[PDB]
Amino acid sequence: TPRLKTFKVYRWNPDEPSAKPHLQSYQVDLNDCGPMVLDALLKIKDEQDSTLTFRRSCREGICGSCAMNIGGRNTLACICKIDQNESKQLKIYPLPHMFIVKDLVPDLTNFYQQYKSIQPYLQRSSFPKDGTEVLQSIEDRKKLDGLYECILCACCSTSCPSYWWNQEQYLGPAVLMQAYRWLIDSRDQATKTRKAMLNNSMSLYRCHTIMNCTRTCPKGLNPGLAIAEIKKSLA
Amino acid sequence: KYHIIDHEYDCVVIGAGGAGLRAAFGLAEAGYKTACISKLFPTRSHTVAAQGGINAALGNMHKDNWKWHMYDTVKGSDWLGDQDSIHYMTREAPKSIIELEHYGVPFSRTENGKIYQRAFGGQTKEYGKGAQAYRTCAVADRTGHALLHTLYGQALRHDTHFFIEYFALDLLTHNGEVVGVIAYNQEDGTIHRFRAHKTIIATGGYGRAYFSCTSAHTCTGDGNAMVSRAGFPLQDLEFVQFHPSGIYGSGCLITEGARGEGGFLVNSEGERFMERYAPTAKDLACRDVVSRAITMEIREGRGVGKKKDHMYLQLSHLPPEVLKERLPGISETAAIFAGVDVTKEPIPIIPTVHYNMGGIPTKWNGEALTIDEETGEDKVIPGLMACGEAACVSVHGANRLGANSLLDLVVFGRAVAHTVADTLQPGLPHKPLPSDLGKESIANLDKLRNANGSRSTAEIRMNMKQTMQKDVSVFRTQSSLDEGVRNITAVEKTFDDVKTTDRSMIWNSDLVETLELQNLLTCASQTAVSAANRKESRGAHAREDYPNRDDEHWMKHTLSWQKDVAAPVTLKYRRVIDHTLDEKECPSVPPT
Amino acid sequence: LPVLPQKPGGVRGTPNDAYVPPPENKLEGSYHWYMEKIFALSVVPLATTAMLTTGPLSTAADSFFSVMLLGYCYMEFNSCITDYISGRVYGVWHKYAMYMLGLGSAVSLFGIYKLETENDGVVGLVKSLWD
Amino acid sequence: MNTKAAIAEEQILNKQRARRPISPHLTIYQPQLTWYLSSFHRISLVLMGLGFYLFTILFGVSGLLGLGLTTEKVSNWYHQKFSKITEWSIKGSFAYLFAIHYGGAIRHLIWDTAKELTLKGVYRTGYALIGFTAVLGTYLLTL
Ligand SMILES: *Cc1cc2c(cc1C)nc1c(=O)[nH]c(=O)nc-1n2C[C@H](O)[C@H](O)[C@H](O)COP(=O)(O)OP(=O)(O)OC[C@H]1O[C@@H](n2cnc3c(N)ncnc32)[C@H](O)[C@@H]1O
Ligand SMILES: CCCCCCCC/C=C\CCCCCCCC(=O)O[C@H](COC(=O)CCCCCCC/C=C/CCCCCCCC)COP(=O)(O)OCCN
Ligand SMILES: C=C(CN(C(=O)c1c(C(F)F)nn(C)c1F)C1CC1)c1ccc(Cl)cc1Cl
Ligand code: SF4
Ligand code: F3S
Ligand code: FES
Repeated sequence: TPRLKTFKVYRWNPDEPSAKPHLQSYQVDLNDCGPMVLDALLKIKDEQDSTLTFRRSCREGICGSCAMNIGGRNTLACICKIDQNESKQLKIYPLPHMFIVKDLVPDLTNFYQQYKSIQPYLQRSSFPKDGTEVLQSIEDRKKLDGLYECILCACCSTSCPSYWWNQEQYLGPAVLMQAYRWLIDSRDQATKTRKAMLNNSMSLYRCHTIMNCTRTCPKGLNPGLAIAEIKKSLA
Repeated sequence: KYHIIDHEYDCVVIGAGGAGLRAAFGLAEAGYKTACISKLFPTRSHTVAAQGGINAALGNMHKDNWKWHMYDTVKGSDWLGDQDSIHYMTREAPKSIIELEHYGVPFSRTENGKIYQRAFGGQTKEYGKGAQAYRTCAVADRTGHALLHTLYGQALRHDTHFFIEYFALDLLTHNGEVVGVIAYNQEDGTIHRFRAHKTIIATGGYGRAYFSCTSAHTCTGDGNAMVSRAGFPLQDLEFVQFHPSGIYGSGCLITEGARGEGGFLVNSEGERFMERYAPTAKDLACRDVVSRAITMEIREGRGVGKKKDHMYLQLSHLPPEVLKERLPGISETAAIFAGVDVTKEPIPIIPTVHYNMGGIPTKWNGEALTIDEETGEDKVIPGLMACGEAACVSVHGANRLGANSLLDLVVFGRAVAHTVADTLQPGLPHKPLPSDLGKESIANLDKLRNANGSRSTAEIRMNMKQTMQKDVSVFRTQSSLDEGVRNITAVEKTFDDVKTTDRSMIWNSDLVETLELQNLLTCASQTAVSAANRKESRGAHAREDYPNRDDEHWMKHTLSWQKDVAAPVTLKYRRVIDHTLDEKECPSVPPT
Repeated sequence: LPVLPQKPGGVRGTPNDAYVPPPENKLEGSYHWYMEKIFALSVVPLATTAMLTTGPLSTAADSFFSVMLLGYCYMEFNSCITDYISGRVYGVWHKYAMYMLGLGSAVSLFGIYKLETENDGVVGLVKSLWD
Repeated sequence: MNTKAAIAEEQILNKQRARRPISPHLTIYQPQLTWYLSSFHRISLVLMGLGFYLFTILFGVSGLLGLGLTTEKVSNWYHQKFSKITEWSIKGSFAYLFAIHYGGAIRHLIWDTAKELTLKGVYRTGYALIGFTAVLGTYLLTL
């Protein structure tokens, strides 16, 4: 005897541009389905209405392609687990305050132009003479833990109310953590010019320490403490 | 109805993995105009999932030698690899890990200030007789993740025009040589014609033609089907590798570093697979004998299971301090899909499809090959190159040694950019072709969009997956391989009645999945015919009716041709190269 | 308020373009961070010695509380102009909202003076208003 | 080419960019303690800073265009102006807006020295803010 849970998915069609967006309701049998949310989105597309478009690739949670807003919070659809209670429903949305392309596909073009501008590469000027690698201690390598392993899903940037309104000029908490990964690197001897891109009105100084950035990160990193140390280093 | 946009470049690279990114800025640091066409964002490729290391004979924990590394790659392939590409890869391997550190890869350090390197299986020192060596050069559990994010940030230092989210359809070809590609913009809905002098294919492997695999959702064979549709062959498609460890039910993977420092596969009786049934005296061996250890253990009854197809891997022996410093990415990926911790109870394991040791036949410098129809020698295809997993240099041969596929991307992505500069001069006029160059690839995009049949594209995809798992699998014979050829031929004649219910051209994802089904049906039909024609057993292809390895008659490769879906497949063979690049630097390794 | 014409769709160009960051203007950057932490570090101890006082404060201790309350209140009204009335979308009216935070806070400092010299303090006004 | 092929592709993409909607941001998001206890720190000072300005621009307007205002002269007009049932709806809502801003400004003087910024420390300095407000705000009524 089947157990039918009701999903409510956002819909928009760019070939009828005057139609308003709306939520559409599907019912999935939870007995023959996977335990994650992406396993129930891929059954609506195969055995039901096949015009539902979204992004996916690894189903593990390491690339960051299926970022959406599931049930009120920003998470990845292949980690979020279906609450096994068919008396309740679920509301799925795109990422908030983003210009949508088709259905759950946001336009992350501005997000990639702001990441190119922080110059994410090593900027030394000299290398050893025998052809061996440049040295680094164990206590200086430990400074990089918890920073280099961001997967760039933008689930922290599209939860920050300063990034909802001011996002054509404010860099957001996901780019400002990768700017700190290159500032405390002990092999990168270009530090004075990486603190002159951030010493203006609104590139760094729109953070008001609300902290929805550290609360909603699916990988468990802390992008709200990394902005508190850039402000303490520019003083 | 359609409108086409024309670009004009020097070199075009198709793919943004670890091989298509290393070759992209290697050509743009030399003065060339390069364009990189990618379907995903470049830091979402499948090489972000790698968790091992990169083998290199640096020698900063003990003494080492690059001639010891070469002997292990040659022996571990059952002597089907090309011995002039083993001599090139294992010599240029220390020079390419020190160069990779100057980009900013956060390698794990040692208490002298040097790179830290661990032990995988296969590498023993002093010419195959000695203790286990230590060369893997790992970042903790994110060696594949920290190698994309560094190679992508270095491609922004130079100029490389990334064309993100484009789906390449076919190669343009005029009179036996290729002159560019043709793509399809997903966000906008346009057709683009690119023209170049050398086009480089670095798409990747096909793994989604099987039911259970460790690959991504976008790992379809897209470069192998563009090449096979133009009249060029594919090589050694019968050697598929089945990983020993992998999650029961979904296909997710735990790394082989869990057995590098402490690891026991404990069955229902409670023994270690070290001898007495299906074992070599040493564990940590190559990936197919251990895969032929587990599959022979489950059928005779010596295996715990809920339906008796299941195994275990103990991790309770390890101290808790080493589980947070060496393997931190393993303790979180098992407590989600399997739901148990790594410190108290063991984890379920099944063998699934991992790697493909076959693809485009290539020389060791990057140029793609064919064969002559008069004498049977080799022949260079003008304008085409290949690198990565989609290429088959025969460095891996018949069996892949672990952590040699990340060294494969860096060494043979650096050698592609070095031999273009020695042939092609920058700035050259293009030839004027007809105005409908590539009109048979838009006539196929129109037919698959206004499609009307009885079978949907997700129903024919399931008859292909359940056929390849039933017949072309770990244990093969010539009574279940002939049933695989007659079944995969009947599936291909139902693609004529496919059904598609989305006629938009902006992010038409119902069209992209039925374009990737046309690519997987070409790659899967040539695997069932190639594997049913080789009557011997070597490497990762084990025939039960011919259990001995034959050397005097079957030491050759296989080349296969198929133009379209539902078309006959033919076979021809070419000899394997058994001499080094220099006879005085490293002598050849004889068979044993 | 009249709204300037915006970029179509929020973005303009290809992902292989780049954001061009503004020049260094640290009188609006790092030095503005210093002023917002001096007014806050001297209105928290001074208000604590106003709940422990018997009556009103002295005119040496009440003028220093009132001038440090006007700058603390100016720096937050300054930070609500630059979040909601921005020069990107309104243009001229980002500066006209910052000049009416001029003589609406220069008359306020004249109002501190005509409370302190004839009457007693600002705290002597709110303690007699009640709360 | 490649500049004629960039103008032609940006003409039909700047046309499709103008008809895309914005996805909803408020009214769908989950109520949490991180952005509910932070909107009470901007509301409480705007409602208090307006009263501080209006009572000092009144004494500084009546200095120039001289009317002669005094503290005991405006205190009768405010006391005698409102009934008893609205005298305590105004002062009953300024006592709790003063305790949530006095105790929330010490929470921000800790967060500029980069301390107490883990998720375990954002929540345990926010449970003191709801205890400090309910005790200091009720003691201020008895004065
Ligand atoms: C799957 C896997 C592999 C793996 C591993 C673990 C897993 C789960 N662990 C490894 C390890 O520990 N050590 C090791 O040495 N190797 C390990 N591997 C194998 C390794 O990951 C692969 O060999 C390697 O990732 C292959 O890299 P390559 O560059 O060849 O391939 P890719 O990264 O998958 O490339 C994907 C790109 O191709 C573009 N693409 C594909 N099709 C198209 C079309 N039609 N049009 C345009 N672009 C296309 C994609 O955009 C993507 O960028
Ligand atoms: C750190 C926050 C900064 C606030 C910025 C806002 C500007 C104005 C705010 C406050 C003005 C001065 C505060 C006075 C300090 C409280 C005094 C007190 O607690 O004493 C009470 C008086 O009761 C109160 O006043 C309660 C404090 C709440 C005051 C109003 C809250 C917000 C005020 C906004 C100002 C709006 C207009 C008011 C007058 C205009 C001039 C400021 C009773 O007197 P005693 O018996 O002598 O106390 C000794 C006990 N042993
Ligand atoms: C409901 C909100 C949204 N919101 C903010 O806008 C915000 C911001 C950010 F917009 F810059 N920084 N700080 C400190 C805030 F309170 C809070 C939730 C985060 C709100 C709260 C008060 C006011 Cl007067 C206006 C608004 Cl609309
Ligand atoms: S910090 Fe966390 S939430 Fe933000 S982009 Fe990185 S992984 Fe995503
Ligand atoms: S949520 Fe936003 S306001 Fe700052 S502390 Fe995080 S970037
Ligand atoms: S699919 Fe890659 S993270 Fe969800």
